[PDB]
Amino acid sequence: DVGNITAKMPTLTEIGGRVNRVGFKRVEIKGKLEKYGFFREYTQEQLDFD
Amino acid sequence: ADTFSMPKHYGKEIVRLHYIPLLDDRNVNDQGIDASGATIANGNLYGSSR
Repeated sequence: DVGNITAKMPTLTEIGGRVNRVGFKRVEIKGKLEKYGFFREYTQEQLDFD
Repeated sequence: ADTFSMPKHYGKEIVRLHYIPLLDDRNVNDQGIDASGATIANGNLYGSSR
């Protein structure tokens, strides 16, 4: 918005002083891990007689 | 008797063939032609009667 930006501009005067301070920040990003698996069974007769 | 061995991939059952020689009472068929034509019932020569 033009009006808001114009109203919140960091104007400076002749005297100076502590008039326009700023600050910064940082954030975190996370991950994950997991395990999967599966199995099967059979008998010897199935292998030998098929 | 002498033991006989089976192969692997052929199941759990066995089979064999018997050939039933000609002049036997078990040789029942419909291929009997008499000495003067005139097709008949028994396909074997006088069966096994003695």
